Amino acid sequence: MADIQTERAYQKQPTIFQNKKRVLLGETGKEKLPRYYKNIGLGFKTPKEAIEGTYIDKKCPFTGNVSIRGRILSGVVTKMKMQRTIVIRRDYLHYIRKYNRFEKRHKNMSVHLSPCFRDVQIGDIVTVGECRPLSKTVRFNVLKVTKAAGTKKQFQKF
Amino acid sequence: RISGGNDKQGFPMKQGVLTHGRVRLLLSKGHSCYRPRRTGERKRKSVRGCIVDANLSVLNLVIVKKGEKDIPGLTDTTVTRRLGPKRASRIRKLFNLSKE
Amino acid sequence: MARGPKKHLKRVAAPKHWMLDKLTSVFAPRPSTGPHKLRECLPLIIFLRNKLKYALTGDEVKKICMQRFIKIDGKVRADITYPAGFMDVISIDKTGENFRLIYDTKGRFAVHRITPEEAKYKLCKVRKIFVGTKGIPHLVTHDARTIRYPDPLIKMNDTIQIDLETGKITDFIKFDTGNLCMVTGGANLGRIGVITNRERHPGSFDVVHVKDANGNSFATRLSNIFVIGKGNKPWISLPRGKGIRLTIAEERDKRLAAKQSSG
Amino acid sequence: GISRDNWHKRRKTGGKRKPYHKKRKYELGRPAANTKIGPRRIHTVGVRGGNKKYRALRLDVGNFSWGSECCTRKTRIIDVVYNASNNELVRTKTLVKNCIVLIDSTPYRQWYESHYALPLGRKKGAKLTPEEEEILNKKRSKKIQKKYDERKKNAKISSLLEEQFQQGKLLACIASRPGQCGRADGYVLEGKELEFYLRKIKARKG
RNA sequence: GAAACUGCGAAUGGCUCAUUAAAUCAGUUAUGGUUCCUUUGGUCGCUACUUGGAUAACUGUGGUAAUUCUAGAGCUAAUACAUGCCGACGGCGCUGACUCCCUUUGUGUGGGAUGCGUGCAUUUAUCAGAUCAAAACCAACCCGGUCGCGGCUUUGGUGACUCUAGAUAACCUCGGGCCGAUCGCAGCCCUCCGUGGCGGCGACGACCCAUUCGAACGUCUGCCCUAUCAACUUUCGAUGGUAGUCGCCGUGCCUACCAUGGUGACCACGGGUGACGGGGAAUCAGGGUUCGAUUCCGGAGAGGGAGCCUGAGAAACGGCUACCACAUCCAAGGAAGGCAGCAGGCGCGCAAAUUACCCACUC
Repeated sequence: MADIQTERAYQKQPTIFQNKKRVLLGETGKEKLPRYYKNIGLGFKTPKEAIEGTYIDKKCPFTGNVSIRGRILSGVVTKMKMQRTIVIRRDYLHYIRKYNRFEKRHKNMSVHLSPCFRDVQIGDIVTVGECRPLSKTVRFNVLKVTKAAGTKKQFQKF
Repeated sequence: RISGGNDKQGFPMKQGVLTHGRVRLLLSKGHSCYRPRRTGERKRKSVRGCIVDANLSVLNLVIVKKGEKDIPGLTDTTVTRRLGPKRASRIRKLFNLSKE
Repeated sequence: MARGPKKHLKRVAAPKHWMLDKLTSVFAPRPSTGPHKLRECLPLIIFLRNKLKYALTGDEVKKICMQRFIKIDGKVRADITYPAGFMDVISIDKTGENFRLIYDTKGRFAVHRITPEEAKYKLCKVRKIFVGTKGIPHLVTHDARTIRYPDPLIKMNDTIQIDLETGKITDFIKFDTGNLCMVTGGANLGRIGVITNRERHPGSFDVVHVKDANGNSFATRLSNIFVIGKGNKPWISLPRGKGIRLTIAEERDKRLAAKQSSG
Repeated sequence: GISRDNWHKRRKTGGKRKPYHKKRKYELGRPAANTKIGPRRIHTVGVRGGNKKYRALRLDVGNFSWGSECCTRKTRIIDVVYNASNNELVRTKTLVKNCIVLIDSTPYRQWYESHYALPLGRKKGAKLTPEEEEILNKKRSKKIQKKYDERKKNAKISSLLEEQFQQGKLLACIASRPGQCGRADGYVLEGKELEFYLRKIKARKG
């Protein structure tokens, strides 16, 4: 919040510039930084916390340098010990045709999760879309979070 | 003037190899002692250094200034007809012709 | 290994609609690089040797072309494997005849003779719209033609008409409901009907629904629809059978009843 | 030789993989430019598709922008002072993208003083009056002083730059890739970027 | 019209199945993360009535036991190699000596001597991108009118761009971006007697868009036997973050600093395979079992490993350099080599054809 330059190099959004002319503000002041953000398409909506926020993240869909294309998928949040990335589980049934019967299977995906989502928990349901390769094992990025079709965080009044 | 020669075993001398021995060099298009059979070809082959010794099969020499005496046949014989020029400015430069 | 581009074509690998025999040979003509895709053209040698039968061998085709007799879109072509395709005109001024390439309702190029005043124009589908330096607008067609200064009402998926002596636009048809079209790919290849609905998806493929003269209904991806007339009437003459696609039982019954094929 | 392939290294599970084929030419890599400060030395390389690429070994001069004033000019490069990635790059004076450098202030000072009709880099009267006062004051019929309110009411520079101009050097940041473009080229440090790197420079050695 | 120089092709075709178990391969999708000879269509006006020197074929003289080995001497060309005008600057922005009019300045004007930059590509920085709901005061005015009221305007496109087009300040590659010192057929029209040109048909060439043929990298789901294989990976990069280098481009691809991650009983990790994958083949009431080196499609490799030149395209083997295993000739100094192409031979083994004819057909 109050400081974000925790790295050895200065952190800023590309395409935003601050004028060093007409700088007078009197006894008070206003934000020296305007905010860059965009529409993703496909009927998704941009979070309020991306527009009203102050974080820097180049891999963010709403406020960074990525294009959402190809497949849209969903899965269950299962681990989150990395920084700005999480692991999600996908479960399915496989048909074996000699018998007339099914077999249970799973796979894991590592995905990139930006700030603007900040109340996610293990067992939440998440929707993701493809990007260019973002790191060695990461190809997908979080577009929406939900806990519909399931029990509450704490008691039923949540 | 000393213009080159051949070793025993027939290997040629080449300029810039500063020894009396023979050596093996990786030759390429534009060097002497090699003629490429394909575009971009290079081959490694034997050549003799620049220094003159008793070992050579033959020395090549060219007369750079004549004496007063005549050497038989070599300096008596008058020049042949050669072949004439073919580029237009070359013809003008030979006969001192005007631009018109 | 594959260290660069290939330059041969095996005869069992060649496009099915050319109708090549099984036993004369191992190879087929590889179409020359050009305005139409390898799967979607007819090489000029297959038209002169196998369709029109003016030549018995590839050498008899070579010595027809080198005499400068053959024109495609009004230009003389000496290349025997040149990739001719849909809506092109071929003219043979020495025999006095003109052709246009159009699909038969079984999904293959028909021979279709035309009158010399209809051999003066062709129909083109729009592929792209863009702006170049100094703000000049550009157009691109399904057959690689580039046009400067198009009319600002001409949009994506529309059909334009061009005169072949000058290469400039004369008139156009908008893509909208109720206009006549022909199908140029998939299983419905070579059918004709009116556009009746367009269903759209953001990402992936749009789907068009089309209605027949006999009231049948069929659908395809938007990339396979070519518009050929404002409302009910086409801007080009059409081959025998007019795109109606009768079933194998109707085709049996007409073949018995009409006694055609020298019965 | 050197190569940039994905198949020489292990999968998500920690398991090995065996080689699928010999090294291909499209997997190639090449040694680094390691560009120094010094009089121009550039070399060129042929690249995939037959195109050309430019590699700078020595550079003495660059192009820099003072974005606050809309002024850019060709300028001498003096020294390197900070590098976020590795300290051996400043110890050996190597020039790379997002490196921090010192540049000659003169062409910006000459633009400002002739545009605003005011002094900038000056200490005392002995470096104002004896020559070049005729850049500042001349005959100007109906353009003499009050019509320069279009200039004078917006002339004041930031205190952090007025302290740099008196020493004859400005801090700047490299924006081009010198080992790929053949050019060293960028922008003048200002505002909170200038506060950030002045704190980092002082906290390292001072 | 021999030879020789220059251009293009030789990266396709043909042969084999050793390696290879989420690898290859199949169906499905993506480049809004790249490159692209040729074809086809756009585009092609910021000494000059024609420049420079120098080699091959050829002529002439040689060296070595020996090879598609080559040296010294005398001549001469270009669409090879290297220079470089003319024509059509008349741009439009910024400076502003002076000058004229209402109002000494400021502020509204119209002229204007004189300088500087001024095509498309290239590197970096900055600017603008127009549209929506409702009134009331004040400075100064567009405008209909005069000393307070009506009424408005400006590239294109996608589901989505830090897209395309536009404006400003500089850079620029040079020896190291473009804008023709080239070749062949028929001749012409004239302040016109062989002159000023303008022009008909081409041929070849080159920077940049778009095509065509592709190539490369990535998404989702799919595999034979094994526990006498239960835990594995990890600055010797393992999983992730920030900045950079390298590369045609995305990316631990690699480097510095930091974090402590990632996979497994829904079988990881390890071992085996007389394992190249698929279209397919034999047998078969219904359900199945077994096979697929082999003419079509994809991959890999030219005795075994490694490195690299040329080019649009190769880590090429009918290209080159070296080590390792074989092996041919010699005057013992040296030189030359790769049939898992077609015929043919030896060895192996139960086990497999002629050292024939032709470009007539298909390409």
